[PDB]
Amino acid sequence: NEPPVILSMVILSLTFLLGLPGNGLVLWVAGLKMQRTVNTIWFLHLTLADLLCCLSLPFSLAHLALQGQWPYGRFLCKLIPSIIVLNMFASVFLLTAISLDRCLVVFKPIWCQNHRNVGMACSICGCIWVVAFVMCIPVFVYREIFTTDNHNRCGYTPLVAITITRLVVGFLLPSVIMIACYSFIVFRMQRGRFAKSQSKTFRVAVVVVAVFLVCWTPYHIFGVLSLLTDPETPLGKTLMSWDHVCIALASANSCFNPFLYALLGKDFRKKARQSI
Amino acid sequence: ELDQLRQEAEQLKNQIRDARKACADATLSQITNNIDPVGRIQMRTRRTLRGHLAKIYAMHWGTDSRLLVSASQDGKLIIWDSYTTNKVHAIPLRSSWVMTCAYAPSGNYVACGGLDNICSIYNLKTREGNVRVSRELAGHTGYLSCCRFLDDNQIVTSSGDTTCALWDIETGQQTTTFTGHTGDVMSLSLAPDTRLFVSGACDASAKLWDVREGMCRQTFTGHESDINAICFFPNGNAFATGSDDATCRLFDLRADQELMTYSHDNIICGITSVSFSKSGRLLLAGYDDFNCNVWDALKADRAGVLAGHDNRVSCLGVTDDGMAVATGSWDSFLKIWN
Amino acid sequence: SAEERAALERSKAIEKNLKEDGISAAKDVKLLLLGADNSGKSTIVKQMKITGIVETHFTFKNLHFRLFDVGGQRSERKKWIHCFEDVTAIIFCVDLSDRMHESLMLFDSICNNKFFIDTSIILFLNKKDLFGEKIKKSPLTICFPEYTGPNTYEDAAAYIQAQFESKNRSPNKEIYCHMTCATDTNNAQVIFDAVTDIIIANNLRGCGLY
Amino acid sequence: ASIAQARKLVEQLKMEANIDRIKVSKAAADLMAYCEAHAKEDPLLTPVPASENPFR
Amino acid sequence: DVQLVESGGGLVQPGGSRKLSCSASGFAFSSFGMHWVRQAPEKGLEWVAYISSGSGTIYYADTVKGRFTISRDDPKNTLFLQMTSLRSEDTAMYYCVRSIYYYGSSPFDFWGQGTTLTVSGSDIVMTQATSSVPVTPGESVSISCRSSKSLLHSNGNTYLYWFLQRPGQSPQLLIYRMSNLASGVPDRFSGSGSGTAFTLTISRLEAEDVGVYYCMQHLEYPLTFGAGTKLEL
Repeated sequence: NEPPVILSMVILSLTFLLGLPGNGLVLWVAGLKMQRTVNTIWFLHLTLADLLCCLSLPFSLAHLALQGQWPYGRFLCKLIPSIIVLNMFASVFLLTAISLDRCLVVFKPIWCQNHRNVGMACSICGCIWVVAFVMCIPVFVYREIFTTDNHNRCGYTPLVAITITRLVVGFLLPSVIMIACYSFIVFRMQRGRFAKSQSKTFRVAVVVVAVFLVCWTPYHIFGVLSLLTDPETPLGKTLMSWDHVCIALASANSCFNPFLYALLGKDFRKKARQSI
Repeated sequence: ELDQLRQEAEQLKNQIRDARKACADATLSQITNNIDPVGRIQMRTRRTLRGHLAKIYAMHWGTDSRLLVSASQDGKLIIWDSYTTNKVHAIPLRSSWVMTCAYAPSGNYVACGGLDNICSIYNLKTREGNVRVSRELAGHTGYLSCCRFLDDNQIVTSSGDTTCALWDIETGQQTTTFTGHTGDVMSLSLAPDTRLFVSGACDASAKLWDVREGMCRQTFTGHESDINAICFFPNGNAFATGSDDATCRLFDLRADQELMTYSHDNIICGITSVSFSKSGRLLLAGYDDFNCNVWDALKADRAGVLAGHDNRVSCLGVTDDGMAVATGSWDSFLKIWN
Repeated sequence: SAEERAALERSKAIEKNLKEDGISAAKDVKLLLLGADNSGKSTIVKQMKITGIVETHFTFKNLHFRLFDVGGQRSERKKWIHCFEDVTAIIFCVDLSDRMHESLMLFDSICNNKFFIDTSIILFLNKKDLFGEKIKKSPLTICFPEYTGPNTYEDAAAYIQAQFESKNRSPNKEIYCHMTCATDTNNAQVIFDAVTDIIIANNLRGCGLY
Repeated sequence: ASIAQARKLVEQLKMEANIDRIKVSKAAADLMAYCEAHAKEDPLLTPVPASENPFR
Repeated sequence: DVQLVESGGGLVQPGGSRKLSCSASGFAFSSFGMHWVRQAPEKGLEWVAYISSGSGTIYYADTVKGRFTISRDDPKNTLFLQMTSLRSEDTAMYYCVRSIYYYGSSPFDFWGQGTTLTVSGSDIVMTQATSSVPVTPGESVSISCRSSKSLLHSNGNTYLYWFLQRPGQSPQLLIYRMSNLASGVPDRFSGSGSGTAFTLTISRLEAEDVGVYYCMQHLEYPLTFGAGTKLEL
């Protein structure tokens, strides 16, 4: 029960207890209670991608409690730490899609009334799921089973290329798009009929982007720094110790997302209150 | 002589009120106080009909208790199969501003009206397969708020220009026009024998016409706001009128006045549709408060709630065999309860 | 399901037809046109191209405007005005020449309507030239007894616009005002740009970001 | 103008006021008799078993 | 009015191919599921193919599958039955039948005229005991038709059809679903039955009602016709 692992266990437990209810309730509301509008499609798929993360959280809990050395079979390690990554990068690419929709329904209102319907949202969500599946191929195939000790742990171009690709398509393009989009929306909301607003919209944008960049940044920082810092030294031992906390934070992003995207939709708030 | 005529009208109204008061020896509640209440009526959504995309404004049942036509502001009138949740017809309307729809008792025709001032009669059993407008009855100067089929040939239509007119769908001419309302006539129901019908106008009055003679027989003025719906008792000797005063009242044709009022303290939304059960014991009332309350028509207390609608229920109709009650709302959802 | 498999096939066919029709019909910008009698409604509806309810559908810069001139319904508004909600905007025409108290009462009734607590009004002030000629002939204090200030066309027009725009109280809606002489082709670009602003505002509200 | 409307109104009131009216107790009694006689074949206040319920 | 004129029939050498086109006019061909029903010169009717509304579901008989194909051209209002490897037993007179399906619909209500084509185990077996009856005008005649399986479905509808093929003409639907009289048919025609054994009763039989009466089930594809009871004057 060392600090670096007991803290991760606490974070995972609180994330589970705060997200499984939240994600489940929001999923139920947006799937049955609420309609199937265009903006609800993104929220529904984001709740699927976060509920998958919360349901995979017990796997991470077991991995941290057993200090690795998966007692399950080869296919279990083939599946679980690939569905986990699929859930995380589906959650990130659905946040990017929500931001792009938010900028598009503002900069191009003419286009977003003729060519913007439920079908387009469903097609984009399907493409997001497809690309999330595609970018999880290397974590599925380059995985290996190596005992290397008394117990049989699971782990593994094979690492540097996947690290670069992950960090790019999980941090640079998503966060740059989110920041630029919310900045542009805040700017556009300072021209007329919106000057009274732009005080609460700026708060919403800054809180969403801040949560995104506080929940994901340590994970990628330590992921890359593991490449530069060789093992068998404290510079790298600390990285391994805090990687559990980093994963716990990334999982906490999934439980935070319903509180910042779906529950800011006052109509959805009323629907959830009526259903509960 | 206008003052003399006004005085005569006032004294005649006083005489009518005195006669109605003298006819009242005991209210409905004092006579149904010794019968057992129906208890809580648990009604579950058996089928849900998700076909419409805009606010559903009217619905009507087939005489075989299986088909249902539903008209919405989407510009369509989908004919539903209640048992198998299928759609058998989807009739595109010329005017998407529809406020009413009727299903002919024989099942061959479907009427439709609205803000276009015109009742549009549709032929369902056409040799060419498609549904074609057999007639477009254009004689009203205001929006047609209700239309009910007497038979395949003649239809009674209630309009927003304070007039009800009986039509002849074969020749498209007003066989009779019924006048006397001082405001919009927003509701209409034909008696089980279809020899007479009542209308509920928006001047807080409901009149009792008969199609054959063409003249109003009785007027029942008990409400405090616009009457949004009306429905006969299955016996045909009573009807219940639901208003925007958040109250629906039971009127007796022979007693010529109210019998009971169906109001609850925490109810403020106005009625949108009132319907009866097959035996007449349950009065299902549709409310703008998103709920349909099932009223014990003899005890005048809520025997249940039909909750599950996300917007104001615009129409409610119980099957002719009494098996089910269907409610349409402004969230474009038609729900079958049982 | 023996031959009800054909019935389910037909039901699914007309269901996809319903879906396609709804997708096609959601692309249209609905606008509701109100205003007093002889207030230039006919003049602007006959200048923007194309008995009870008169719909004038037209396309301007890829926006299919469905404009409903419902002035032919000489009945109670309260019984059919609820079917016009979810409209993008309410175009309001005012006759500056004639007939101002009735327009003000109608605007107050329609801007505080329970169904139009979010639907913004594009307000029009036609007959600017006739208003100016009448000002040059008669003072504007005739309409407003409590009007104190210069008797020029600009100040009178500004006061009329202020009186009209002061009738709203919901912070979620704005009144877009314009000056028109009915001898102009700028009565359609104004509607288009106001509608674009309303569209971006409603999109932002739907996303919850506004 | 208004004379014709007043004549129509007074004629309507005179013709309506000459309608025989039964006691309210009789009307309520026969309404209760109708409700009680048809209670067995009312599928709403008496729930129908799922075997005999077409909406099962 | 409603008109189903089809052509493309003639003397075809065995082992060849031929395409039949069914030109349709007067009705909404787009929403009608169209069949093809053939009749050998000395035998009864025998269902051939079927194409539904929207070209979704297509069925064929046991002796038709693979050899034939049914296609429709909704904008051109034409139905095609392309035939391949026409044996000597494929000779018949192929009719065009429109069978719109919904609740309360009247399938097989209108039949085409037909093109003669002079070519050089789990199914429902429906057999009519009598193949010919002598009748006189003004008398009552009853035609029977027994089925192997119970046609009464669990939903309460028994799927038995009755068709009358007057001499030199095309069959006209008389009774659909074993009890409902088709539109335009005189009320003297009646139908009844129970599950397996079906009977059609004709009261006050007239000189225009003489012909051969066929019984048909629609419970499942393939659809089996009866032998065909012929009533002569």
